[PDB]
Amino acid sequence: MAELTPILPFLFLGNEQDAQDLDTMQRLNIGYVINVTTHLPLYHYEKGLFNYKRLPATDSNKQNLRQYFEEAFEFIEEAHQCGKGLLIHCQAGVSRSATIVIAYLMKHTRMTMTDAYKFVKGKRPIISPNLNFMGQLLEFEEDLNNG
Repeated sequence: MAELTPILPFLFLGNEQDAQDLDTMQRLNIGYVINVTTHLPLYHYEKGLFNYKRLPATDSNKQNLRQYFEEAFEFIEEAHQCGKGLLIHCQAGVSRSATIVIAYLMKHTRMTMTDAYKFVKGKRPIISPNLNFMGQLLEFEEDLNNG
């Protein structure tokens, strides 16, 4: 039931239902979609209305998400740089996609992991990245701090 979450004016975090909301996506000037699942379709792909990126990840305790961080940020920045918005989602918008957004905030808005997490959780109370992903965020925080 959770509603689509505006994170930044050009970045929205949501779930599978939001990714199917064509009218809302266009109203929000979204021109890019990141689907963080291996199995969901890229909804509305055949319309050629958006640029898509799939990060084929599972929500398992062994899934490496860090490997997709750079690609996701580049795509968010591409949308950002051309005045467009980006919708990132997974199934529930709870673990996979939430992790990528928190990571983006850590690198591009220089927030500590805790502040980025609280920032996203404050806007989207249902987020709860799994512990494997939390460990990856901590490792990413250390890497950012060490340049």
